[PDB]
Amino acid sequence: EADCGLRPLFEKKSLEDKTERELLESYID
Amino acid sequence: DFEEIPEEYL
Amino acid sequence: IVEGSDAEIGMSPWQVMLFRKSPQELLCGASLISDRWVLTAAHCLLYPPWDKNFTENDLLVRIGKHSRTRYERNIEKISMLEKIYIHPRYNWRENLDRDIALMKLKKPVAFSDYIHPVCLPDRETAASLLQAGYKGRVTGWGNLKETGQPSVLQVVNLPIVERPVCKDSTRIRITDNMFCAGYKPDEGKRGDACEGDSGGPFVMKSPFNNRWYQMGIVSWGEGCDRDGKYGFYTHVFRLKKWIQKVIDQF
Ligand SMILES: N=C(N)NCCC[C@@H](NS(=O)(=O)Cc1ccccc1)C(=O)N1CCC[C@H]1C(=O)NCc1cc(Cl)ccc1CO
Ligand SMILES: *[C@@H]1O[C@H](CO)[C@@H](O)[C@H](O)[C@H]1NC(C)=O
Ligand code: NA
Ligand code: NA
Repeated sequence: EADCGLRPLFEKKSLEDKTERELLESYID
Repeated sequence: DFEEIPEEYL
Repeated sequence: IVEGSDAEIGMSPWQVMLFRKSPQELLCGASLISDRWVLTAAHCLLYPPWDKNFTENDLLVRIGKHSRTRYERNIEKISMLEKIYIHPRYNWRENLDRDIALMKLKKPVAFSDYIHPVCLPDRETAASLLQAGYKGRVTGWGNLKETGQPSVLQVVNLPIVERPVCKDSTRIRITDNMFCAGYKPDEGKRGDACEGDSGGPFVMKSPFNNRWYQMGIVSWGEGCDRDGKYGFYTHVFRLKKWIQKVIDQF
């Protein structure tokens, strides 16, 4: 769906979960 | 260990 | 999930519980990919070495859950299965190659704060993100240790491992339809999936469009969280043509 992968309680409100930054930091390219 | 679920879901 | 933590509310709104009707128990994890389709591991439904061969009527799908055992009134939604589709070349005999299955629900599930589908990767997102060292996230209600059980959904972030290291960790023949993830003994941190987490999602958050993609399905390990072993995940993108064929046809 066009809205897939965007969480109502996180991305849709521009709130981050407590560990998603760990994922981003590993994406070194 | 699981709480009963409503009967409608059989 | 071993060495993980409690999920936040709404953290994994695509997480599905496969629930056996009789006896009432956790069968597996799974994920929501649209309002009518759920993705899981084939071995959750069919594994003859363990006398496992479930039919549609044996099972329920519970969506929107957080607590493992509670009936989460006004939050979770329970769906019946219309049809199961197992990959025709699923190799249960040898190594769980192509460990993937789809389930079509009888009726569409209503999305909510707690229920929302995950994206499936295209070739480009897969190429960019499926790299050694890059971390994904695994969720489930399976065992907290190999040899107990969680009150609520568990989450662990784990790095993708270089293919030679995956291969050298096991006597099983690894295929291109699998990848492995987990920390090495020297890395200190740990974590793994375990019994009951099967069929659940390995997800990554794209840094290009800030959406969550399901890259893997919890497939197999050798024990849980053992030093020098890794968890193996079905490579979702590699099997996407089959996924699309099933959804387009049915
Ligand atoms: N040299 C070999 N023969 N290697 C292949 C063994 C595969 C087997 N491993 S197991 O028997 O250890 C599963 C298990 C683990 C703990 C307790 C009971 C069973 C296994 O994982 N499974 C058998 C069919 C179901 C599957 C399974 O249990 N998957 C769950 C799982 C997934 C992941 Cl990613 C990590 C750890 C586990 C789970 O490992
Ligand atoms: C599993 O179940 C179906 C029907 O019960 C059957 O056709 C099949 O042969 C069984 N065993 C398999 C698929 O290995
Ligand atoms: Na090997
Ligand atoms: Na390990």
